[PDB]
Amino acid sequence: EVRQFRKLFVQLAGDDMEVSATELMNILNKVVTRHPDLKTDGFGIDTCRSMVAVMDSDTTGKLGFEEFKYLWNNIKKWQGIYKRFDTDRSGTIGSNELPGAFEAAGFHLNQHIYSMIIRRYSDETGNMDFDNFISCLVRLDAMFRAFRSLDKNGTGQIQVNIQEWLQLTMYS
Amino acid sequence: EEVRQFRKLFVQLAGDDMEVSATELMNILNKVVTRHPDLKTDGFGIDTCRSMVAVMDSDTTGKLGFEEFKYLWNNIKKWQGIYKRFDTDRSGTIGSNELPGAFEAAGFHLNQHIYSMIIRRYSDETGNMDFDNFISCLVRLDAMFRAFRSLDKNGTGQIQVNIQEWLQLTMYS
Amino acid sequence: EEVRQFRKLFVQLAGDDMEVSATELMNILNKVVTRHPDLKTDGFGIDTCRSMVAVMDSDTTGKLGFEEFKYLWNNIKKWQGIYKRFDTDRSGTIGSNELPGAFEAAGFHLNQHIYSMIIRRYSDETGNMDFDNFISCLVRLDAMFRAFRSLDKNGTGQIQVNIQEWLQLTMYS
Amino acid sequence: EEVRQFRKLFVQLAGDDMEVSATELMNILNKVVTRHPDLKTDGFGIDTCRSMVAVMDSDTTGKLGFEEFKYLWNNIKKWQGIYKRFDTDRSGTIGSNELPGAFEAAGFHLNQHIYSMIIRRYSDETGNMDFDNFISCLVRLDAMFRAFRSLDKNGTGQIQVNIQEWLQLTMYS
Amino acid sequence: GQSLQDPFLNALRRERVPVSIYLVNGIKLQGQIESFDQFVILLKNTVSQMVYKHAISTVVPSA
Amino acid sequence: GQSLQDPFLNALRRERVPVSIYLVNGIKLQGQIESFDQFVILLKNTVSQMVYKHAISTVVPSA
Amino acid sequence: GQSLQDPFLNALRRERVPVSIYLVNGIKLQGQIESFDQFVILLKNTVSQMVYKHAISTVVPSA
Amino acid sequence: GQSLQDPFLNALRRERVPVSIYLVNGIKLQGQIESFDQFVILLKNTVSQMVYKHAISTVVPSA
Ligand SMILES: Nc1nc2[nH]cnc2c(=O)[nH]1
Ligand SMILES: Nc1nc2[nH]cnc2c(=O)[nH]1
Ligand SMILES: Nc1nc2[nH]cnc2c(=O)[nH]1
Ligand SMILES: Nc1nc2[nH]cnc2c(=O)[nH]1
Ligand SMILES: [Ca+2]
Ligand SMILES: [Ca+2]
Ligand SMILES: [Ca+2]
Ligand SMILES: [Ca+2]
Ligand SMILES: [Ca+2]
Ligand SMILES: [Ca+2]
Ligand SMILES: [Ca+2]
Ligand SMILES: [Ca+2]
Ligand SMILES: [Ca+2]
Ligand SMILES: [Ca+2]
Ligand SMILES: [Ca+2]
Ligand SMILES: [Ca+2]
Ligand SMILES: [Ca+2]
Ligand SMILES: [Ca+2]
Ligand SMILES: [Ca+2]
Ligand SMILES: [Ca+2]
Ligand SMILES: [Ca+2]
Ligand SMILES: [Ca+2]
Ligand SMILES: [Ca+2]
Ligand SMILES: [Ca+2]
Repeated sequence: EVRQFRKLFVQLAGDDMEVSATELMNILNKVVTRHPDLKTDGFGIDTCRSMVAVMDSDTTGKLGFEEFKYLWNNIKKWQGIYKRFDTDRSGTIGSNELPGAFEAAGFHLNQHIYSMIIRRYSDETGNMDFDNFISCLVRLDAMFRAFRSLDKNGTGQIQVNIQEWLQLTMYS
Repeated sequence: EEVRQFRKLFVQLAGDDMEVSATELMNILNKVVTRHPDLKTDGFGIDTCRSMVAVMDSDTTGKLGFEEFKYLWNNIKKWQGIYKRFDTDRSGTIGSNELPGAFEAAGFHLNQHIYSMIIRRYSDETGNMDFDNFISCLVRLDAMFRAFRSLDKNGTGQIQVNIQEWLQLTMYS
Repeated sequence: EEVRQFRKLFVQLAGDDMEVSATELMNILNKVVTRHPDLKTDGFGIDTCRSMVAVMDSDTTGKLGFEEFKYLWNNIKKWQGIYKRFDTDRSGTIGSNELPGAFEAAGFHLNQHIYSMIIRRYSDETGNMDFDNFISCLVRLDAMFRAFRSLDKNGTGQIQVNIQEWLQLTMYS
Repeated sequence: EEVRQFRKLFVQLAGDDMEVSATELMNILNKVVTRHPDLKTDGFGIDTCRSMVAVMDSDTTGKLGFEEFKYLWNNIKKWQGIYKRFDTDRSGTIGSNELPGAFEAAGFHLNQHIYSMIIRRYSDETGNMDFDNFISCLVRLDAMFRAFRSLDKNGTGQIQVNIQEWLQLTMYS
Repeated sequence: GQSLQDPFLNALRRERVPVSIYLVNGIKLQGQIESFDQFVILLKNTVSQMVYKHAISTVVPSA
Repeated sequence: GQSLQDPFLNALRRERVPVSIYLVNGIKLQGQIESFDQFVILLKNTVSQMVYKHAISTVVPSA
Repeated sequence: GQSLQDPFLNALRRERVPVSIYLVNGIKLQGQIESFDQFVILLKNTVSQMVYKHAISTVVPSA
Repeated sequence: GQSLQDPFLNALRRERVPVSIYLVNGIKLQGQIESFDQFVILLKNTVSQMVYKHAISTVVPSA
C-alpha cells in the first residue's frame, strides 16, 4: 500500500517529480467529484498554494514524496471525520458540528477559538464546506506544529523576530 | 467633507445589514478590476476575500463596517497605483525583478530571502504575480507588520505569544 | 428577531454618517427618560454625552458605531432596571444608603472609601444621585475597570502608565 | 499684602460654610462670563463645576477652601487672557488651528495626537471650543499633570497604581 | 481551635478591604478576598485568581 | 476544607479556558488544565506536563 | 553626532514625540527631549532631568 | 580605526541583513541597520531607534 502511493505520486508529480499547487488542485477536484457526500465549490488555486506553502518544509516551492504523503494521509483521515460529524447530512460542517469534528482530529480548542474559525472559514449560516474544512485543518495542524517546535521549554509561550514571523504568517 | 462619496459607495455595497461581506467585497473588486485590463488577474476568489475581511475585522462582526472598509479601500487604491508604476515591462504582472521596488514603495523594506519566500507563495512558475495575488499579499503583510508592532512595545524586534494569540494571528481564511 | 429591531433603531438614530454623535445620544436618552417618570433627572447635558461617547469610542472615530452603541445601550437598559429596583424609598433618586446595593448588582464590589468619593463627586448636598448622574457614573466606572483590566496583563492588581496613556485615559473621558 | 482683598472676595463668595460649592462656583463663573461678550459659551453647567471642584479638592471636603479657590481662580483669569489672545478670528471660540498656540501659552507642550484627542472630546462638529469647555479642559489637564507628577517620585515618566488609586484619580465629574 | 486566619480573612472579605498579598518570591498581588479555604485564597481584582497559601508570606490590609 | 480548589480547577478544565500558572520562582506556564489530584496539575500546551501544586503560587485564568 | 544623532534628536524634540530612553543598567525613562548637547539630553516628563549620553543604550520613539 | 567597522556595517545595511545587537547589559535587539555614524546605529524593526555604540557589545548578523 506504500507501493500504490509511489505509483500515484509519480503520475501526479510529472516531469519535475514534485506536486505543484495546480497538480494538487486537479487531483483534489477529481477525488471530490467521486464523493457527492462532500459539498464544495471546489479547491481553488489560492487554497492549494497555501496548502503547498505550509507543507513545503524544505522550501522547494512544491511537495516531494514525504511532504505529499503527510498531507494526503491527513486529508484521508479528515475526509472520514467530515462525513461522520455531518450529523444532519447537509454535506457541510455546521457550527454545532465543528467542535466534535476538530476534537476527533485531535484539536481540543476553547469556544472563543471555534467562534473565530467559523467567522473566518464558514458561510453566513455558519456552515463549512469540504475544501474550507481541509484548508482550515492543514493550517491549524501546521500552526500547532510550528508553535510546538518554538516552545522548547514547554511554557506555552514562544518568542519570534520579524523574519520568523513573516516566514510563519506569509508562507501560508 | 467630500467623504460623502465614500459613504454613498459603502451604503450601496453593504445593502440590508449595512456591513460589507466577503461576497460583496469580491463582487465590487471583480467589477473594478475589469475596468483595468492592464491588471492581469484570474479574479478575486471568495477565500482571498474572506481572508482580507478577517485581517480588517477589528470588532469581530465577521464583516467590514464603514471605517474598516475605508482603511482597506484606501490601501487597495494606493497599491493599484504602485502595481501599474512598478510594472516596468508592461506585462500586467509584477515580476521577481519588479517586486522589491513595488513593496519598498508600499513601505516594506524587506531582505531578498523574504522577497523569495513571497515569490514562492504568491507568484507563478515564471515568478510573476497577478493583481489579486499582489493585493492579497499586501493586505496580509500590512496586517502582520501591524500585529508585530503592537506586540513589540519595548521595540526589541522580538514578540512573545501564547497559543490563543498565535491561533488568532495566524488562522486565515 | 429582537437584534434586528435594535439595528433598525441604531441606523435611524445614527442618520447620514453611520455613527451616533454626542448630540444624537443626548436627544435619544432625553426622549427615553421622559417616557419613565419614575426616573428623576435634570436631563442628559451635552458634556455628559460627549464623555459617554469618548469612553465608549474604542476605535477613536469620535462617535459610536453599531458595536460601541449596542454595548452602551445594553448597559443603560440593565442599569435603568437596577436604578428602579434599588430605589427602595421611591424617591426617583439613588441615596447614599442605596448606592452600594445598586453598584453591587451592576457587578462593582467597591469599599466604603470609594462609595464616599463617588457620592461626593456625583450626588447632591442630600447625597442623592439622579438618573443621568447614575448612568454617567456607571459608564465611566465600567470603562475605568475595563481600561485597568486591559493594562493589568499579569493580573497583579497594579498597572504602569506613561503620561500619554494617562492623558488618553483621563482626558478622553 | 493685597491678597487680603482676595481673601475677603473668597469669604463673600463662600458664604456661611466658608467653602465654595459647585453651585456657588457655577453662579460666579456664569456672572463673570456675561460681563465678557467676547466669550461664546452655552454657560457653565453643574456637572462641569462639580468636576472642577473635584479635581481641585485636595483635602476631600467636597468644596473649595481658600488656597484651592485662589489656585483655580488665578488659573481661570490667566486662561481667560490666553483664550482672547489666541482667538485670532474673534469668533469667541478656540478653533483647532488656534488651540495648540493657546495650550503652549498655558505651558502645555503636547504632541498633535493629544491635541487631536482633546478637540475630539471638548470641541463641536466644526472643531471649535467655547469658553466653559476650554476652561474645563485646562482645569482637568492641569490637575492630571499635577496628579502624575506627585505619583512619579523617581521621575521615570511612569506611574504604578492599584484599582483604588486608579478610581480616586479617574472618577471625575 | 483558636485559628486566627479565618476571622482575619472573613473581616477583609465582608468589608471589601483591598489587600496586598506578598508571595514568598517577594511579588505583590493586590485585590479583594473573594473567598478562601484551608489551602487557597480567591483574590479578585479584574480577574478572579487562586493563590496557594503555601506561596504567601503576608496579607496586608490597605485600611 | 479543600473545598474551593476542585470547583475552581474543574470550571477551567470543562470550559477549556487558558490559564497562566505562576511558579514560586516567578516563571509563567500557560495552557489548559488536562486534570489534577491532591498534589499535581496536568497542564497541556503542546506537551502534557506535571506541575506540583507545592511549586505553584497562582493560577490566573482568562475568565 | 555629525551625521545622524542631531537630526534624530531634533526631530523628536520638534514634533514633541514621547521617547523611551533605556539606560545601560536597563532602566526605562519616558518623556520628551527638551534639548541636548554633545554630552547630555534634557528629558522633560513632569520635572526636567539631565541624562548623560554615556549612560544611555537606546532612544526609542513611538513613531 | 573604524577601517573595519564601516565596511562591516555598510554590508549589513546594503544587503538588509537582519542583525542581533547585544547591549553591554546583555539585552538583545533585532532589526536592520538603517544607518550609522561615528557614535550611533539607527536600528529599524517596526520603530526606528538610536543605539549608542558605547552601549553595544556585539553585532551578530544572519549573513
Ligand atoms: N515547563 C517548565 N517548567 C519550568 N519550571 C521552571 N522553569 C521552567 C520552564 O522553563 N519550563
Ligand atoms: N498573578 C500573578 N501571580 C504571580 N506569581 C508570580 N508572579 C506573578 C505575576 O506576575 N502575577
Ligand atoms: N529598545 C530597547 N532598548 C533597551 N535597552 C535596554 N532594554 C531595552 C529594551 O527592552 N528595549
Ligand atoms: N554573540 C553574542 N553576544 C552577546 N553579548 C551578550 N550576550 C551575547 C550573546 O548571547 N551572544
Ligand atoms: Ca509537478
Ligand atoms: Ca518541498
Ligand atoms: Ca452538517
Ligand atoms: Ca469552499
Ligand atoms: Ca517558551
Ligand atoms: Ca451586506
Ligand atoms: Ca467588522
Ligand atoms: Ca511586469
Ligand atoms: Ca491570482
Ligand atoms: Ca520585545
Ligand atoms: Ca450620527
Ligand atoms: Ca467609534
Ligand atoms: Ca430613593
Ligand atoms: Ca443630573
Ligand atoms: Ca500587572
Ligand atoms: Ca458655600
Ligand atoms: Ca476642599
Ligand atoms: Ca476663533
Ligand atoms: Ca460649552
Ligand atoms: Ca516612577
